[PDB]
Amino acid sequence: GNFLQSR
Amino acid sequence: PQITLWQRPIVTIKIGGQLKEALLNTGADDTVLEEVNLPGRWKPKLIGGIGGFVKVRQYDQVPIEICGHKVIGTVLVGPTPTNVIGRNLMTQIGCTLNF
Amino acid sequence: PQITLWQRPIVTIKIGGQLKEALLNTGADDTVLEEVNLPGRWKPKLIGGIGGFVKVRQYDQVPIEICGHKVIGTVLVGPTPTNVIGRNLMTQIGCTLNF
Repeated sequence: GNFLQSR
Repeated sequence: PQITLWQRPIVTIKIGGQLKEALLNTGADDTVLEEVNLPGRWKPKLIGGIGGFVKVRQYDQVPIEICGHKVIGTVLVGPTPTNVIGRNLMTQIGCTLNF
Repeated sequence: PQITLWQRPIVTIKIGGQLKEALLNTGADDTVLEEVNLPGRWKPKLIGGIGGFVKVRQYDQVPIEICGHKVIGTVLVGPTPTNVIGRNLMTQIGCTLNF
């Protein structure tokens, strides 16, 4: 539901 | 503003009498912020779902200023790797994706 | 295009000769897609970092069409809860956040 990706 | 995406779209916000930074995240349904003391009522909410769930406090109809735009929306408060402005608040500020 | 954020910003993409759907995700640095067989060279990459790392195959300079825009960028291929178009490809299509 919260699909960030900092690598 | 028009914000290009060569860097992470981090913006200044004013919440609960504090100045903070958060990431405009079109992949996040909800807004999640840590280290804020909001007044008024809340209820627990379970979010995430990978590896278990994370429990946060849900505050409804929270006044928040996002990059100069004074709006209202739900804010989830609890520990998050980075402060996130989700779609729920991007709609409030009239933020669109354009190409 | 102009995409409002009341719903999840899912768009059609063409990659590796297949038609797929993916989420335009300004919170994601990279593009991660599952169930694609890409030709040509790759190297493993570790991503995520919460609970461990996830290993994916990194393909550089992959032609991909995103909502009708034919571009080139790195595509990571492996397990992902949701196919994600990251900032690396949103810059290519000239996608900005606007409010």
